[PDB]
Formats: sequence, structure tokens, C-alpha cells
Amino acid sequence: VDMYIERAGDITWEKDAEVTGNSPRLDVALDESGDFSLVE
Amino acid sequence: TTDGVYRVMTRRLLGSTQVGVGVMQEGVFHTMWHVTKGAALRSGEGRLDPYWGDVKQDLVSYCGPWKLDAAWDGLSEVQLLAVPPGERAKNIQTLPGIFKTKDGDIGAVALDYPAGTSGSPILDKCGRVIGLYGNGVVIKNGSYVSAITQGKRE
Ligand SMILES: O=C(Nc1ccc2c(c1)CNC2)c1cc(Cl)cc2[nH]ncc12
Repeated sequence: VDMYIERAGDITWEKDAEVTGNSPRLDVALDESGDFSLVE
Repeated sequence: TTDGVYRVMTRRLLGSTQVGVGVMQEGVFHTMWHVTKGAALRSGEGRLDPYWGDVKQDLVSYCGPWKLDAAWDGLSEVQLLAVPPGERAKNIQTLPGIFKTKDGDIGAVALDYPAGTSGSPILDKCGRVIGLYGNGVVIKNGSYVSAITQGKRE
């Protein structure tokens, strides 16, 4: 068995978090392979 | 077996490479299908066998059924608990955008990380996992926008 897991942290909301990223509204299509493409 | 966020590593490429990330909750390991392609996983001396998965949803669970059932409320900021290759886990707060599809709308997070960050959890203000980061689109500016991908709890 090749692949292995290793703990990286707790799942907790952090009050001090950095705030970033925009909020785009995008038209997309999902194919049978689970791949999204822009309908643009 | 402790609840929390985990890296998914392989030795099949150069050295030890991080192919993705996942969530341990209620004894079940949750990640994106494209991270493991459904292969078994090692945790120390233990084995984790796939239990459920779906290529089109791009999700997989190990040791039991998908447990994560919280959903983005469609209004509030969220946190990506990003776990990049070789880097400390860090919370990034953001207001999701929207993917509009023929089958309905899904939240989306516009944060650019390397592909081995796939499976990092997205959290609500209660610390509930509302989906996994790592399946989305490349936009004009070359950056990633990820769906907030969530499974169904049977
Ligand atoms: O490629 C990425 N995800 C992905 C790979 C294979 C498949 C799917 C998604 C869904 N079907 C097969 C990816 C992930 C992240 Cl976190 C950042 C990225 N920047 N450019 C690509 C990606």
C-alpha cells in the first residue's frame, strides 16, 4: 500500500484568520468525469 | 484515528509527495476521488479501505459511509483550512461566489493553492465541514476557483 496519511491539524474556525479572495458568479457545466468547464 | 485534517502522501513519485488532503470524522476518512483514485491508504501500521465513492461528485470515503452533511447557508463567510504541500495548515476566511449549473447553484471559493492541497476542508462558523476544496475551473487570470464539494450523509 503506497499512499499514507499524516495528521496536519484540528478542524476549528479561527477568529484570527486572514480574510481574502473574491466571490465570482460563474456559469459552469459538470461532465461525467467530474470535470467542470466554464460556459462562457 | 483522531478526528482532524490529514495530508495524503505517496512514495510512487520522487521522494515523498503530497497528492492531497482529507478529513477524519467519526472513524471515516473523507477526500476527493482524484487524490487517491480509490486506492487503499496506510495510517501507521493500519490499512484504510475505500467504502463509497463517485467520480462525478469527485468524492470518496474510507472505513464507513460519508459522514459530512453540513451545508453553506448561501450568505455567510467560510474558512478554507488549507494544507499545502510542505506547509503548515492555515485558515483563510472568504465569502464564496457561486457556480451556476443546469442542475442548480453551488458555492465556490476563489483561492489559489497548488493541486496537492485538494481535499482541504471548508468550514462554517461552528467548525462544521461544509465541503472539500479541489474541484473547479481555471479562470482567465490562470488562478483556480473551487466548488464547495459536499457529499450526502445516508
Ligand atoms: O486539478 C485539480 N483538481 C482536479 C484534478 C483531477 C480531477 C478533478 C479535479 C475532478 N476530476 C478529475 C486542481 C486542484 C487544486 Cl486544489 C488546484 C488546482 N489548480 N489547477 C488545477 C487544480
